[PDB]
Amino acid sequence: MFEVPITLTNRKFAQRRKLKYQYINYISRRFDRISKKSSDEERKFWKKYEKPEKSFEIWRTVSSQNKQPINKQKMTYHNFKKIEKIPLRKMEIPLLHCTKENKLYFQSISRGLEPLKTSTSEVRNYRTRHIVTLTDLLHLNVSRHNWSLAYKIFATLIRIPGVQIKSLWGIGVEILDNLSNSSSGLDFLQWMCQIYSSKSRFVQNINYRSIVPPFQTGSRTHTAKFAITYLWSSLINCQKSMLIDKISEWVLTPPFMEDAEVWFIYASCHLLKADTLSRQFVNRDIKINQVIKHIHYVRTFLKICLDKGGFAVPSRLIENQLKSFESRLY
Amino acid sequence: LGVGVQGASLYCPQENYTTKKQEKPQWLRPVDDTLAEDALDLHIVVKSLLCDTDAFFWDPTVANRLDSQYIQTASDLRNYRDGTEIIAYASGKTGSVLNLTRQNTLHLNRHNNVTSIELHSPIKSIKIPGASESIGRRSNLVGIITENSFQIFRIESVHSRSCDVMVSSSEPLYFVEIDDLQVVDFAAIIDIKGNWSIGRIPKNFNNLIDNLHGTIFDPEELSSWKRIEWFSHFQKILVFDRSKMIEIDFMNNWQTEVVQAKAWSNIRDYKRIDDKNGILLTSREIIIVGASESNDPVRRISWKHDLDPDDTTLRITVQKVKKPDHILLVAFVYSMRHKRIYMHVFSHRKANLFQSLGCSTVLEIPGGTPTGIETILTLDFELVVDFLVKLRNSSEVYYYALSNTVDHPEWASLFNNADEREKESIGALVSQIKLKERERISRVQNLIEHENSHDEDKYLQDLGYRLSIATNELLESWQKTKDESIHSKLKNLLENSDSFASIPEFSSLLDQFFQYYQDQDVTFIGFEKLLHLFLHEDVPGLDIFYNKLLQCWVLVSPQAELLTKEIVKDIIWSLARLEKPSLFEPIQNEISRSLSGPYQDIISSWDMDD
Amino acid sequence: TLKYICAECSSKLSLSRTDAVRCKDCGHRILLKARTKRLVQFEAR
Amino acid sequence: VERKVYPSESRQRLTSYRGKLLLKLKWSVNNGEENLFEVRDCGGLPVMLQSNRCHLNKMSPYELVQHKEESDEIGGYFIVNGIEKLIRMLIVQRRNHPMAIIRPSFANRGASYSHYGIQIRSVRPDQTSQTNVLHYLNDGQVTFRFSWRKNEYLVPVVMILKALCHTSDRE
Amino acid sequence: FLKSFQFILKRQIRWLITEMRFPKEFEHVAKIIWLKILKTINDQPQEELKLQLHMTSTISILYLASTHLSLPVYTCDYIKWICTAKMPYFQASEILPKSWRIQLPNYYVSILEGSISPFNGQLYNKIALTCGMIHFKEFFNSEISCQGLLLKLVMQCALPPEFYFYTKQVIEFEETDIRNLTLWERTDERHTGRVSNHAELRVLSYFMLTINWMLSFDRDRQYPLKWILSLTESLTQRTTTSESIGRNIVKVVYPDKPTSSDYFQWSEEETLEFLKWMEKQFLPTDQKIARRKLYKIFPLDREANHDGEFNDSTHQLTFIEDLQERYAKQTPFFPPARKEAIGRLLTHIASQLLVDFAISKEQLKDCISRIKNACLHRMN
DNA sequence: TGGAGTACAAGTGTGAGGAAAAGTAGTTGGGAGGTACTTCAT
DNA sequence: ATGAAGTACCTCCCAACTACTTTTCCTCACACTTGTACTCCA
Repeated sequence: MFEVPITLTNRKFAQRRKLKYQYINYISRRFDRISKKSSDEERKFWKKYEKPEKSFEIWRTVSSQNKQPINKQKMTYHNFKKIEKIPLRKMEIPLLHCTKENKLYFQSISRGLEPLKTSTSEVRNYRTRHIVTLTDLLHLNVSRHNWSLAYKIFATLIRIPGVQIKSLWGIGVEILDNLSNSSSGLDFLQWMCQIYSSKSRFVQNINYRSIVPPFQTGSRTHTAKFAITYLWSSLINCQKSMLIDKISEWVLTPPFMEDAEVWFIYASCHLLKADTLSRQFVNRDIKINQVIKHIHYVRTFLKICLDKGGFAVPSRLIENQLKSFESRLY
Repeated sequence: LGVGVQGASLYCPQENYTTKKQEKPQWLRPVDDTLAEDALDLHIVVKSLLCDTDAFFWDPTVANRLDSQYIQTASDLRNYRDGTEIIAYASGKTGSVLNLTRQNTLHLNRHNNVTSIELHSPIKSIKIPGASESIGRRSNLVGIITENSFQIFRIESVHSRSCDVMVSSSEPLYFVEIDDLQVVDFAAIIDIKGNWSIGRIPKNFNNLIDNLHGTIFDPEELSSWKRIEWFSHFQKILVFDRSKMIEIDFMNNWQTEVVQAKAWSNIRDYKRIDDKNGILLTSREIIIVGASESNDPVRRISWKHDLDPDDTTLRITVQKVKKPDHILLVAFVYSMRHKRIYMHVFSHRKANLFQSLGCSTVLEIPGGTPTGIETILTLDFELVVDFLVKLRNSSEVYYYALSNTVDHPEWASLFNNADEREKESIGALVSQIKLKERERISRVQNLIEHENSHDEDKYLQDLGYRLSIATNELLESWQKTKDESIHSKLKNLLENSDSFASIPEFSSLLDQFFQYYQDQDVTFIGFEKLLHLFLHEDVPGLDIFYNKLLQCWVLVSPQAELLTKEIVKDIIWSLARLEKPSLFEPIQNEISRSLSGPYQDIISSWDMDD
Repeated sequence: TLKYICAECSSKLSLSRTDAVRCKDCGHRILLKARTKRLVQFEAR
Repeated sequence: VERKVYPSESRQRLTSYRGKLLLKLKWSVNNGEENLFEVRDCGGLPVMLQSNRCHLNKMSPYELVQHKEESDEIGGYFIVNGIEKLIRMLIVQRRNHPMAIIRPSFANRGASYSHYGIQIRSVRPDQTSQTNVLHYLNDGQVTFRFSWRKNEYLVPVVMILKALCHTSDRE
Repeated sequence: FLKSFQFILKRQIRWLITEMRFPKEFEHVAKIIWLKILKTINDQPQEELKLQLHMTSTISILYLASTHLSLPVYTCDYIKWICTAKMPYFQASEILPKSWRIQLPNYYVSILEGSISPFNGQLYNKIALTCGMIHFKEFFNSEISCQGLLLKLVMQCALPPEFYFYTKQVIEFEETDIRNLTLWERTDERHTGRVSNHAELRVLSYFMLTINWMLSFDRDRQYPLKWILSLTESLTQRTTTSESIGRNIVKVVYPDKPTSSDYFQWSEEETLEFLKWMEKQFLPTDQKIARRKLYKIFPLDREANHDGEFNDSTHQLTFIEDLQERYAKQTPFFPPARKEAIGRLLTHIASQLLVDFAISKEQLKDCISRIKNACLHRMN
């Protein structure tokens, strides 16, 4: 049922994906001239669209300048049988080079009729066949509130040659929820951000197989999902263990000039630091002008949080968090 | 209102963490973590039965062939009696027809009177949308889609004395445009393969499409999944495929691609929650609960959770559970390839502040996979939910209530022919072992009458002497046929070899006969180091081989004894391969085959290296 | 058995041909040569 | 794995103690209707020891011992290809104050130049200098000297003064 | 290729002599069978000879040595000792050669390691080829020890031992030259015979038709319908022996048939011993400091208070005693609804038998068609 | 009991379909300073 | 129609990542025809 961390590669899948986007290309250019009047064949295909690389889907805000009128020029049955016959007249001649089950596959998928067989379900590699066995028991026992057994599965899963970053960090909630012989859950996300710190530009031309951005890689203009999970973790872990200046230095050293969630967590570090020192044990020379810096960083990091892209802070309430904090100072 | 958004997207994935905090220093868990705390939540079924009646692919256009929702006809509007739940499913030879109250369990009405209206096309899509909660009423009309037409019915004036559901109809609008249409919604609004249209519904059933329309035709979308839903009753619709979501205001000229899902995911399912703001979307790889904007009701992209499975045939049902402080939403995704369900718990609160809890999964009955799962509204921390399933390639609809606290025809059709001539012919060979085992329950019982007899000790002495002369006849026939360079029976005797029932004393025949050959020309295999292949454990003795088998069939057989004697006897006279020749024979043969191969295969014929 | 020393983690470490000149526990490159048992002599002056 | 290089490592290697220089651009076309922002790797510039950008900054004499330094490591120098080098301080004219110099090599510059003159060294808030000499000719003419690229340009003073603000000739 | 393939064959035999205790004559029997197929490679035209070897064939000439010594091992106990990775079949190239690995071509070593399991009767067809390649007939004594196969299939499903003799009377009916269920030879074509010519396979449909006809035409009313439902659910029941948990491993490997994603219905303890089996999968199967550090944060052991020394006397019981639970479960011994319960057992006895012998549903369905329709053609 | 069409035992010619590991074709992240070129204005 | 001359923007650099064929394999189905196994019409 669950997703597998396998780079599984077979000619019969590489045929039916090569046969599909080739047919997609001809009907695309054939439609490029009909609306006007009124060398991989897939590396060419993805040069039209934008791979999101932050999200699984490139979402849009709508009540904006993304407006467009209704294209009331519809399609009907006469126009569609004539716009498909010239691809299929040129698509039938590579159909003598493929295997028969793909010529069985390509006809049915051309009229709707989605496939029912999962691509991992006929691999029979005997090593993937235990990876499918182990990940389906892993997500099951994570679901079944059974953490000592899901750890045994997960430790025996990462030791098989071939696994990937899918299972690696996401369901590393096991150490987080074991808490008896724990490796703290934060030694592992520090391990993830030490060896997967990537700064290479997202090239977007190569077909991606088995590695996918929006939850497991970390390129420029996209902080890794485990990186900002490491920062939200080691601030709550810092707070619950009352060390605040260590994370207040480790966030200081990267200037991620792109995303604002790394600036809000920076703004929240000094906010929690100014919260804690604002007790003062009166019932007084430096402890006055020490808090007044950490009020000031929160007001300069929340401002630069807002000049970046979309990260909607409740900036109104944060100013009231601090205006109460100087009253304890006064 | 928490903090960690993108604006255009808003996440809370599979148990890494939240992405937010406010740091509220108020001694009340100073955090607004999007993952609230409570204990576990298990679900146990309460099973029932409600009613009943190429293959490497599946069809996207056929969606639901049953429906069940609380309905409000025209008579219950005027009357103070209000609220009835019906069931409209498909049946027929090819599935071509269209046709109640809960006492303590949900069941079909006592009058068991289905209004089986019949059609001249297979039934594909059966649904009602229902109505809004600020209109004061519930709908009374169902729409269905078939391969010939598109029909709208209306439930009219349910009865209490007879449980009679008489209907009306709208006229079946056929294919004026020759392309198959997919999805109906009311809240005649239809979606054909590529293009959508708006219709005007009549109120007289005793004697059509409106003149405004549009399309979402992408040429490189080879699937046939189209889908339409109004968004918050404001004459704004949402039209779908497996690649993008489009928001269209047909009242203005306004159309916008909101979702675009070509690169790594695809849009699988979309169910409109009866909360007119919050609506749940099922992509692959993620579950999205995309709600509506506070200011202009267009589409807000709200708290979503990473769906761990990956498949092309996933659907979803969602049911609200209205609670005092908050609103819950469970989200059951089901698959046509297996039986496992997969859920989450969201908790909608006042200021569109809503959260996640976790996930859990439960099984089904092992014959078939869900082609339909449908919940029951129930007129409106002990998490309870009920629903009713319908499995693929079976037409029995069951009933389930989750609370907080097989002979296949393929094996049966191969047998049992209706030949009266060959009926007793099979029983005739049965009749052979009706007798012949009763022979051998007494032929061996005779040997049970002689325990350590001198007549059976004479017989082994007759046995081992009949094993002797045939042995020295057999070996000397191998001595003259030795130099061949080009076989072990111990069944040369033929009289009975089985008129001796004493298993340890048979080993005394067996052990002594092996000691008599100390020199060459014969080899013998073992029977203690080699008999462990049956009991799958260490078997040191053949008497305790028998003794753990004798203590294994104590209950099942009448007196159980002479069977256990002569199975073991039948094994040893089958494991009597004890006449392999000695060191002279294969070693002069292994050198003999080594010579016919050249120098090329000499070094390639070499053991004993590591 | 001739060995070396990693300058960082101080682990004693022999090194063969067709090896990356690195420590094998930390990944450190600067890798100083240890001294072995060998006779040198001095005037006590 | 990203590691944290210390200056004792950079002496053993006989390399520089370089820290990476980053620099984000603004490819603005048609006056800001369309912008492109690219943080570009501009090499590693060497870093002064025990400064902000050294790893020995906020660090104890106990930790300087453990990280292979002297316990009173002073810093203030760059490590460039193993050799420790430092930028020598200089003596330059005090900023923002018009000096009253006389100098014999002003009449060696042209005709009727006096030896008299006012010299100001103006610094910008990014510590970049700009020197403006104010000559006196024997005509009674007063000029204004500066150096822009490596050239040396002269202008009359009432061409500056009547370009700085709107001036009545009595003001 | 041959110097290493024989060495993988040598190491497979050297396991069975040590642990499964096949005697030191079994080593010699296989060498002639290896030398007669090594002489077969000689006789071909050596330029583009295109020799036929596969990893299915290292079981065959280990099974050809099994029936000549007339051993009670079967192909159920070859498909099990490879899928539990006991003898070097899967990844047979990963640990064995150590020098020949890199100087061998890529195509010859992917074949040489266990990339797939034999499926849909691929193992028998290689035996049927190899019995034709060398002349196993009339040089060896091809007599399959089918009597323990009936005995083991008694103990497989915990039936009364009358079934042992209800079967063997049927075998003595429908067989030309009553004895000698001979291993089939094929050297003539490339067409696998649609007869189910394999004598070890024909015992199954004999046993499938025996177990039906004694219960369907139950004239004596000896086997009651209370016992039938006390036999199906006694058999359709999950226990945690060493031998059934190894059969859980075999259900994992084969992906087409139903009851292949059966691991969802496992228990707690059936998963722990599977993970205790997993410490016999990893032993067959300069910036390595990342995995050195990740294995330090995920140690393979139980993190504290393990199950080695101070655990118990016995939790996990052997193959003899769960039978004594199944046999002591079926104590009641003293119609359109009867045959529906007959097909409960037939389905569960055959689907058990379908994974244990690596054949498709139609490979066994055809064997019913070539036995039952041959049993009445010979009767009438 | 003799005279012809279809149901199936019983033996046989064509390539096609499917794996994994070496080796390989594009976008990128990693660095050194003069040499070479073909014109054009007087 | 050249003798000189600054600029013709050439070059003069590798490696690493991640994908795509590429190398023969081995496995067989996939199915043909006349007799073998029964029932319609003289």
